[PDB]
Amino acid sequence: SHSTAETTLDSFFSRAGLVGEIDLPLEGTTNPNGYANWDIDITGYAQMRRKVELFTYMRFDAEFTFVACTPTGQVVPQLLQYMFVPPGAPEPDSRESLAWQTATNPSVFVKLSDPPAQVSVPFMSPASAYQWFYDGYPTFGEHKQEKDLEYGACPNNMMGTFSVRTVGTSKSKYPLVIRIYMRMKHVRAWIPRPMRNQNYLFKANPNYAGNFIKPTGASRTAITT
Amino acid sequence: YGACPNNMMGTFSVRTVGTSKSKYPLVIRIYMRMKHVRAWIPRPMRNQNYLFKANPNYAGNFIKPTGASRTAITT
Amino acid sequence: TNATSLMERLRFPVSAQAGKGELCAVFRADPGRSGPWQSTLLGQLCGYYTQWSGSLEVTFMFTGSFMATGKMLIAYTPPGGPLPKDRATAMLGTHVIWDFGLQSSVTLVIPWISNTYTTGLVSIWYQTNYVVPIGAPNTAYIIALAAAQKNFTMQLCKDASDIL
Amino acid sequence: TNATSLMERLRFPVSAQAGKGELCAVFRADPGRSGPWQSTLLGQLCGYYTQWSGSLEVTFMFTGSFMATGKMLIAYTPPGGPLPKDRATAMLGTHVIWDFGLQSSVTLVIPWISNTYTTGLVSIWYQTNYVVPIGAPNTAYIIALAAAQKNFTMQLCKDASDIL
Amino acid sequence: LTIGNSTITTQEAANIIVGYGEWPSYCSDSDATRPDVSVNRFYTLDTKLWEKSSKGWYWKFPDVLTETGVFGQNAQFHYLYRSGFCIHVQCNASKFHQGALLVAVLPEYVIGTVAGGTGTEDSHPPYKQTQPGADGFELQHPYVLDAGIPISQLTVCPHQWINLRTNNCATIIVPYINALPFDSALNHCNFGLLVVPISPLDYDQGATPVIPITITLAPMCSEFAGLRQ
Amino acid sequence: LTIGNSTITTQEAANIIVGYGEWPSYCSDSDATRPDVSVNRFYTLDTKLWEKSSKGWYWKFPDVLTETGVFGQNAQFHYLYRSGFCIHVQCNASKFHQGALLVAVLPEYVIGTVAGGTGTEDSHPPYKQTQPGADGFELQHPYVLDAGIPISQLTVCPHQWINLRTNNCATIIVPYINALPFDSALNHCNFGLLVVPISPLDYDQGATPVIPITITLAPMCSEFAGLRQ
Repeated sequence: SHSTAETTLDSFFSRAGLVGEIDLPLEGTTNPNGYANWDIDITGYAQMRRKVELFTYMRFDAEFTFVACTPTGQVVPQLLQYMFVPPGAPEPDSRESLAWQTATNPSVFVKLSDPPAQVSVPFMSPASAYQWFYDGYPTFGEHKQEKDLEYGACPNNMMGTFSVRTVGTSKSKYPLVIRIYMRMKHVRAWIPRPMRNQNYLFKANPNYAGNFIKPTGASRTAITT
Repeated sequence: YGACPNNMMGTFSVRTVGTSKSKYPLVIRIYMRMKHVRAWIPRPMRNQNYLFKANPNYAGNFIKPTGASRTAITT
Repeated sequence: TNATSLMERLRFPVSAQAGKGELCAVFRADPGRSGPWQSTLLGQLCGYYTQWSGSLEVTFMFTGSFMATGKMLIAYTPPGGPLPKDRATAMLGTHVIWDFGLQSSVTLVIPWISNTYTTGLVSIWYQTNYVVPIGAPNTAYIIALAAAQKNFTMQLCKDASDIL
Repeated sequence: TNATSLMERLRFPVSAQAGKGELCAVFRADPGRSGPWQSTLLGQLCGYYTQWSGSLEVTFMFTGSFMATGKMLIAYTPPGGPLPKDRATAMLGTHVIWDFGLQSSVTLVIPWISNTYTTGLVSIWYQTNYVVPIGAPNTAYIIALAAAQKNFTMQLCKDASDIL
Repeated sequence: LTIGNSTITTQEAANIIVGYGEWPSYCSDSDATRPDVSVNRFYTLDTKLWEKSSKGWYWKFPDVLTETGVFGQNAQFHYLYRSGFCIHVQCNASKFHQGALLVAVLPEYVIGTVAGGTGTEDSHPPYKQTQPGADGFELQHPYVLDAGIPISQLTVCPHQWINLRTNNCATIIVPYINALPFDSALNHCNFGLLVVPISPLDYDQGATPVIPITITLAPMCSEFAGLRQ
Repeated sequence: LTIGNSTITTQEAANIIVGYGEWPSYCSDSDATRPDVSVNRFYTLDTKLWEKSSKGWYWKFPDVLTETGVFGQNAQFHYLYRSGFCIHVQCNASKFHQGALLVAVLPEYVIGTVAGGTGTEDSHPPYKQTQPGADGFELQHPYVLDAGIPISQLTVCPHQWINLRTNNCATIIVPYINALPFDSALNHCNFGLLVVPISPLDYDQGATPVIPITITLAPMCSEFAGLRQ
């Protein structure tokens, strides 16, 4: 190109990348009740985690799409509805839980011929910026005489979860595969942090291995080029 | 000589979405046309058929574009 | 047509042995029809189109010897009419005098306009045989070149390639 | 490469035992190619891109002893040309005088521009061996730092991570 | 022209043609010493043997001048080079000579070697076939120029015709034309010189069978530039 | 000084001496091309071993620079050369170092070889004795400088004294001084550089026994001129 507008941050970061596949087979052990809940984890996938770990505090809007298909790539005439449960409302546990009755979520009637719907949620986190690791004591008291399990815990930081279920009284007779594509639109940098060099071992803690490695050792000697 | 590991424009990746193998045979067709055309460096338009696509090499037995005119006298 | 004589295709000779004869009749100005026309860039251009109408001029630049002299005559025949039978038959129609000392005076003059083979051709005839004195060669070469005028246009585009 | 020597990676020493020799040749300024470049933040930045063109400067700040004196010489080699054979070979090209009393006078001077290995490298050579008097240590450490100029840009973005 | 000790006479009443009528311009991007005392003297290339059986000559620029001449030895220092070329072709014939020479310049003229057999399998050109030095090589079949390029289509590029009748010499000014102002010097072939006669040389017995043809060049815009590497 | 990409720091609060305070002038008699892009870079001569037993070094100008350096290779083309010289001598010593170096420039310094025996019968100097290249040769007896010239009389010519106490470096500008403006380049010896210490280097055990001394030069007036022969 010649114009510098094509080479801006919007085109640099605008890319719908795979985040995960939702496994809802005809029969199985993981979700035999005909529905599943997927928590939105940005640290779960390595490359998007490596992208977001360059910064700490930021502000963006979230748009979600549910691409569902069979393992053979064909579509079936089954009625499906995508409903999001707010964090305040508890996650549904049974097929007949009252969490399915949230009135705040409008519904749209379409068919699989219509391409997947687009849903957008703004930044509704109680804090001003994202924080996955919480340094400090969640308890705001002087209690330090017991076993403080709260160190690193944050029962307030959940952003909610998605509830995709088979609409209807009859069980679905088709196996399905669901794919979800994510990208960030509005990016701003507030507090820079060094970009990670050593591989993480766990997602919920910053712990590392006892045997550190070197990024590269191709250069045998400084003399040779 | 003649190699260019930098000149690839990329490639397309069309695949069957899903864990299960597709049970149908498919045929894909692609249609191309150029919209914005500008001329910068003209070259003569080729008369002799090419033999290979990656080299400008030709055959050792050249031919004539047309020999319909038997004699210059006859029209 | 043989491969053993493809080198002299580019140029053609003129001979002094011919006297008051006829060298060659330039083929009908049809960029579409096969022959010398398709070898030209303009012919390759028009090979992708269907119709073409216009008036053509054929320019000749003289390349005889320094002391060579003579008069050469160019004449055009209107479409429909057949090839002139003799040099006199060519002379009795439209005629243009070409002198060897003046190179570019040639211009396109139309024979006649009517109010209504398929197309006519231009022919060259030997008015005077090529003459050189003692010590000069009796043969030479002549070059033919054609160009496009402003009135040359096409109206319809269509993708049609015969080769390959 | 062993884990038993990973602590001194951060800094490198200079020795007075070397006399009129050559310490090290700075590798080609390629943020994409593996090595010391990828360990840098700029190298990690350019690891997600494809092309990069620009002129680089390598700054050195002197950290010898207080009474230490001498002259150290920096020279750059144009791309295409091979590594200079000797200190004289480095001197016969573009050369920059570096004094130990002046720290930041270093500037980027281009050898020559032409009108048309793959890229050239900058090298350092020992003009004068490091000398200290009696009672002073004979070794020291030097720090190398690099930065980005205004003419450093990328045109195409593409998601390509090699690690992990 | 009178500049210093140089004193030559040429004809200024000829057809001086310039490619598209545009002098080269300077670049102003950031992607990254003109001696003309003993280098400005006119250089005369070795005379070619213009004869009846002569088929033509070709030369790669500036490939043949990388090391052979003084231009070669002062280009051996600077990594890049760019300058204008002064085409100097003259015709010296008597009242009994005949012929017609066609001279043109073709940017990016690709060379093609011989490849026989039913199966297309080509190797890479060797050193002598890529650059034969000052010896040159006579075209075996100029009708397609030993490269699959027929003569009928050479007119598509800016050209001129040589008729020895009125002129005694021809001078052509070709500017430094290139797609990228910053380019390699010893790698990319800017253009080449092709001299293909149309009318073969003709003369009666008794005259000189070979005509001395002279090619002279001069740097119109001497600019080595570049950096020492 | 900031000219292009060059950025160096020197001391301008020293004793800058110029020979007789007169720049060279141009000749206007009849008895009978300045690239500074890749030639203007500062050249650092190989460091000499300043040591207690060091006796001194001598160099013939421009004899040692006829072929050795880039000045040599671009003087191999022009038959004549003339330019100014930038003397660059610096002292790098600690609080425990002592010494005093005397540096002077002597126009037309004749070299004298060894000649023993009762009868005076001398031969001609050979190639290595006339020019030893960059290797040099240490003076055996500098008290008369291996040439019958005692040190007491070297002060008669324009000189300066080096006391390392206050200065850190010394820069001397010597103009192009010669009796004939038109003279041979590879034949006549314009002058030579002599470095004769007066106070030998002194230091207690534990410090560096050799001090790196740097000599740098730059063409103040680059003028090749001449003619190609």
